[PDB]
Parts: sequence; structure tokens; C-alpha cells
Amino acid sequence: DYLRELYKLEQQAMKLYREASERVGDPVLAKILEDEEKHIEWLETI
Amino acid sequence: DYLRELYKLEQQAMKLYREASERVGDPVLAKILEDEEKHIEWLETI
Repeated sequence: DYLRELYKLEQQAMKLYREASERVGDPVLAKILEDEEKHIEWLETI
Repeated sequence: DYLRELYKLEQQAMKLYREASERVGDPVLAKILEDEEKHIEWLETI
């Protein structure tokens, strides 16, 4: 259901937030990434 | 660049987190949504 494509969305966000952090180099980009990580965990409880 | 498709990703996440919160009804789903919102704002400073 939703959870499953919401889960994948979180995975792409981390992938593209990773390729973006490497380059851009805005520390807040790394901050947004620590979050997406926790979103995955919380998603993991439904 | 990345920022632009990272921005759109955040928009879809909120759209699908909204349709998912309405239904599922897991309060943490609303918590993940208040976040995606701030990610948009922080994204807005690059």
C-alpha cells in the first residue's frame, strides 16, 4: 500500500540527498539526511 | 540541478504522506510530515 511507496520514496531521497551532499556541501543537507533516516525507522512501525 | 529534483521529491513526499495520513491515521505519519515541511524551507536556502 502507501507505506511501501512511501518507503521507496524515502530511499530515493537519501540516494539523491547523498549525491547532493557530496557535491553541494551544505551541512544542512546532511541534517535533512539524518532525518530521512529516522523517517525510515518510524515508517518501519506500521 | 539536484536542489530542483530534491525539491520536487519533497513535494511528492508531502502529497503521499498527506493521502496516507488521512487514511492510515498513525500520528507519527503527521510527525514525518511536519519535517518534510522544514526540509522544504531549508532547501530554500541554497
